[PDB]
Amino acid sequence: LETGNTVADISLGLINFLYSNFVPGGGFIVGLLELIWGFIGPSQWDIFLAQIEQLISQRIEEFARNQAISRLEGLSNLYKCYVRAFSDWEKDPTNPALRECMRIQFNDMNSALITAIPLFRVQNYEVALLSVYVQAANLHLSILRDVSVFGERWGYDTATINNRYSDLTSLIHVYTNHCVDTYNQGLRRLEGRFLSDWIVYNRFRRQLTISVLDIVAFFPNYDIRTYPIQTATQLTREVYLDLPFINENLSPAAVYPTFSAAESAIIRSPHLVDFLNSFTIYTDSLARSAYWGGHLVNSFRTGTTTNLIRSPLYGREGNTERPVTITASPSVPIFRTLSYPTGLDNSNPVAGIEGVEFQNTISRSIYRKSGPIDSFSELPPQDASVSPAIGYSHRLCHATFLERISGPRIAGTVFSWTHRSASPTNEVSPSRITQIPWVKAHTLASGASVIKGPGFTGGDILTRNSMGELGTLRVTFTGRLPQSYYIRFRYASVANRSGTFRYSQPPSYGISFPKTMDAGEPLTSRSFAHTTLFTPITFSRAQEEFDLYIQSGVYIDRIEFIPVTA
Repeated sequence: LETGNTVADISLGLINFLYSNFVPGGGFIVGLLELIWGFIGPSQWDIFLAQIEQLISQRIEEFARNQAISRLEGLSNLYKCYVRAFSDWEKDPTNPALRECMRIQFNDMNSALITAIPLFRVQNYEVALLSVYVQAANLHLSILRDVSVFGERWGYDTATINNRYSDLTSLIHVYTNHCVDTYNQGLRRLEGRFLSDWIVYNRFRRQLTISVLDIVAFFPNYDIRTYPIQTATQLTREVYLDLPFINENLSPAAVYPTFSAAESAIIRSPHLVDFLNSFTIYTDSLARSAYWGGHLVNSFRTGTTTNLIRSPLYGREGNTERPVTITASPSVPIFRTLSYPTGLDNSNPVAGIEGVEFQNTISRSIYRKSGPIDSFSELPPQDASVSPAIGYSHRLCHATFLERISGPRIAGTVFSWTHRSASPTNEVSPSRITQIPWVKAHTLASGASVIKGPGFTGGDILTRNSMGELGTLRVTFTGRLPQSYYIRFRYASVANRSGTFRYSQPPSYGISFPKTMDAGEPLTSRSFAHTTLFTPITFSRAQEEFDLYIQSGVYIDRIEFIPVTA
């Protein structure tokens, strides 16, 4: 019985927790132990390394490799002691002896992490180590936040607490930049000329978006000065499954599409987040082999279910069987596909999909027949202790199509998914600092473009080549009205720039974007900063519509709502 991606399983369980429980205290301290550091043994760390080693065709040098694994086992034992010292100290916090135990454990944990981290980026093996690096970096930022919140009650003096907060602040950027830089270099190494190369490249991007980049996106939340109450990051990136090939050694290379052809056909260029409303699937055939030969997609954007965007036609509109319609909705998403690729018979003349079962949270719909290629394998549910309809991690977003009519015939349907944290409603609650990426807007103003994100924000970003509007973003305030919030923007800027913030009522507000970078340098962790509107706004309608006008040279990542009280 096939196992599925155990690293994806562990990662998405961790992501679920980071989204739902990112708030200081023993619950978070025990959560990391229960989900990672008291759960993963050397057996499983081996798989972490090997999953990347197989993708890049490079085994970590053996001494460095066993050094990493035993170092991770060392951190597990230390973190067990740390959690134990915290549970103890929590019950009798004034006890000077318990306070000394925690100060000892923290000092031990921090030192072990300071020395272990470089062993997770050993020269020439940084990519293969990257998913264990991100786990150690995460643990490090978490205990540095721990001391920033509790260190005084543990008995640390003011200077060392300030020193650790300065460490947290610098290392958010250092760890972020290392993960993104290493990820980009791993991707570059997998660029090649042919479709066979694209398959590996596309798998790498999926597997490391989930096991590394998705965790990096939460790193800024560990800054308690910036996020003094609970906050949740939305992962808005699209992740893609595989082309419907069984044998992925596509030979000879000359008879198959190029790398650029596949990338350009399969990966949607940057856009506002959308959600599946329906597929219309057209069945075609070659002699007696029937397959998914083309389709339309109908999508809606966040908060606005009634304005559907119809895709251009993918593939051909065959008539071998009547068109089939597959539907989803905001609260009835499709969370699982079971695909039957034609290549399950080595003799079929088309590379494509003979059938798919779609499972939604209520019922099922089958295009032609069910198959064994299971979305749960690469995108497992974020909670396995509960039914799949309750515990899924991703919702079916879109489907693209690599078409080759001549040569070996290709009907390359590929499914794309959005993570559960990117809800189809931008909800703002007075008990959270709410983060809303601007790609969750529902209109894109003319002259505004969605551009590819750097890698650490969790999704794509907005900019303009000349001053003007981004587009309207819809919000629903939950709970008893009225509510008052400070507005804050995460942005990057090549110069001192400004903008204007509007909602559907007449008071508008100027926003400033002090320079964060130089024109022409790449976006890196420190290129993004926060800017705050210090006049709070009070809202009294549940549904609200926001606009942002910006000058050029500004990149917008997200808007944030900081409750004035509660």
